[PDB]
Amino acid sequence: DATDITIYYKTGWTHPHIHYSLNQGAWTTLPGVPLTKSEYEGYVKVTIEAEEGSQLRAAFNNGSGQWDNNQGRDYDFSSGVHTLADGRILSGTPK
Ligand SMILES: OC[C@H]1O[C@H](O[C@H]2[C@H](O)[C@@H](O)[C@@H](O[C@H]3[C@H](O)[C@@H](O)[C@@H](O[C@H]4[C@H](O)[C@@H](O)[C@@H](O)O[C@@H]4CO)O[C@@H]3CO)O[C@@H]2CO)[C@H](O)[C@@H](O)[C@@H]1O
Ligand SMILES: OC[C@H]1O[C@H](O[C@H]2[C@H](O)[C@@H](O)[C@@H](O[C@H]3[C@H](O)[C@@H](O)[C@@H](O[C@H]4[C@H](O)[C@@H](O)[C@@H](O)O[C@@H]4CO)O[C@@H]3CO)O[C@@H]2CO)[C@H](O)[C@@H](O)[C@@H]1O
Ligand SMILES: OC[C@H]1O[C@H](O[C@H]2[C@H](O)[C@@H](O)[C@@H](O[C@H]3[C@H](O)[C@@H](O)[C@@H](O)O[C@@H]3CO)O[C@@H]2CO)[C@H](O)[C@@H](O)[C@@H]1O
Repeated sequence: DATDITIYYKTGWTHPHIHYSLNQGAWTTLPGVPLTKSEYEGYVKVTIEAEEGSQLRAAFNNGSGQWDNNQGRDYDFSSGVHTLADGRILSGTPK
């Protein structure tokens, strides 16, 4: 069973960050943790260390105060691998 929370994110932002609360804990210090270039063009990625059965709530930003926050609701990610593209989350890698 999956542990870490791994996220692929479709963006053209050069300095994308993920700001998050893991398992309802503290929010990261703004602007959060950078995502890194992925193996897929147009996607960056990050793996957030977590235990089995974890979930985090997240808002993305461009490292200079522009946001992607799911209509103000934030995005929910669970343990395992998911891809966020254009506001929609699916399991696994870029389609
Ligand atoms: O590469 C082809 C495309 O390149 C350009 O798109 C870029 C944008 O310039 C970037 O700003 C960024 O897009 C941001 C977007 O600016 C931001 O609002 C946000 O959009 C989300 C939205 O929050 C969400 O609720 C849902 O509607 O999906 C949106 C994305 O569709 O997040 C974006 C991602 O960080 O990155 C895109 C490339 O991914 C150019 O403008 C496009 O016309 C061109 O096709
Ligand atoms: O604490 C000792 C440090 O003092 C000096 O750093 C100062 C800067 O000179 C100030 O400008 C400011 O820095 C801001 C910065 O202006 C701002 O752009 C932002 O930078 C972020 C960025 O948004 C984010 O996307 C990511 O890239 O990280 C960047 C760095 O965090 O935020 C800065 C504050 O975090 O304040 C700092 C001190 O806090 C001196 O230059 C440093 O060498 C020294 O360590
Ligand atoms: O809700 C309106 C509120 O928005 C602004 O507050 C933001 C902070 O300025 C910002 O730092 C961030 O706070 C988080 C910290 O970064 C993190 O270290 C930690 O302590 O969790 C914080 C959130 O719980 O986000 C808040 C909320 O957007 C603005 O400054 C406020 O005046 C305003 O009331």
